[PDB]
Amino acid sequence: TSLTAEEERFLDAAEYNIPVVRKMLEESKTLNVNCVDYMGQNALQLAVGNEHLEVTELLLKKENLARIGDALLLAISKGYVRIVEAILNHPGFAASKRLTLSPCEQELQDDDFYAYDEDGTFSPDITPIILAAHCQKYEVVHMLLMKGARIERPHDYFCKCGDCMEKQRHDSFSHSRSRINAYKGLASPAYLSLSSEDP
Amino acid sequence: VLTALELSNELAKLANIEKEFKNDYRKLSMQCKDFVVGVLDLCRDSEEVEAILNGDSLSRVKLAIKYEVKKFVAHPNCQQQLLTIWYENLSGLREQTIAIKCLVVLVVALGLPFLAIGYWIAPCSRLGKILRSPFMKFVA
Ligand SMILES: [Zn+2]
Repeated sequence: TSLTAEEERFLDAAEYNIPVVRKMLEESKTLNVNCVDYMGQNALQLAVGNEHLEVTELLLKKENLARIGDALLLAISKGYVRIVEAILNHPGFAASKRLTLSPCEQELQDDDFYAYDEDGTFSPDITPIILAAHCQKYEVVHMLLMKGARIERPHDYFCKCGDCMEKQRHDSFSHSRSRINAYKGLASPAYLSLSSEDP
Repeated sequence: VLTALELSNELAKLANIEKEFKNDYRKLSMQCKDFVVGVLDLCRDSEEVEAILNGDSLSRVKLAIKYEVKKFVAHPNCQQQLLTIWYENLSGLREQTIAIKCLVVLVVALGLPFLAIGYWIAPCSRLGKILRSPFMKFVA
């Protein structure tokens, strides 16, 4: 328990009382938004894991925040449609390729966008659209498709492009697993029905 | 995972020894095997798969073979690693058909004395790596 009293109060209010969060997050130099427990979840992550749209919007109002991608993934894994809408409305997704391309290869990923508690992430190759297809959330798949998120079809098994060889050289198991994940997303009835004409 | 493997073996031995509560001990050993198989199933990187398949030389695979933990050895995460060593130093031959493999067996049968006598220099040659792969040993 290395967290201070004020941040602990703010975090427990976010997990459970909108007025307390509103008072703590307004006109206060302290109580950093992207603070989390020693081994717990972020304020945004706690506000998204338990359905509360207004607290999530208040948390996302801050320009600088962390674990936005993990919050989106956790919301998508369940039927939290409005939370997903609010998170996608954040300018971070609109002004970046974070929405479309996978966390593993989106960028140099210096910032912890999709990062989980300490080191892990779901697999790094699973995009929000692929996760929505896996869980078969028709509304979420439709929303992500309207935002431009499409599952990229994996190359042929005998592909000889530079990227395929580079992924095959190191961690061929991860390459096979990511291919299976992409095909699981593509073969999803939700993605099949909502993604193309003549499905 | 090592604790669960050892406990599974111990519970199987107890099931053999008792014969009264054999079903109880067999159910417990199945619980241990299921735990090991699930922990292996969670792996999503080569580093994790290797760490599970051998501890801190496929040690855990050999232990599971010894302890008849059949679902752990037959899991795809273990099978892909086993095929990696199996088809070592020969990548294209993995994708060949069964008929091509039979033709390779026939060629090896015809030329076994020649490669055997050439083995005196093969370790210094490239063909030594080819013949020293486990698949080529099995074919020989
Ligand atoms: Zn390719």
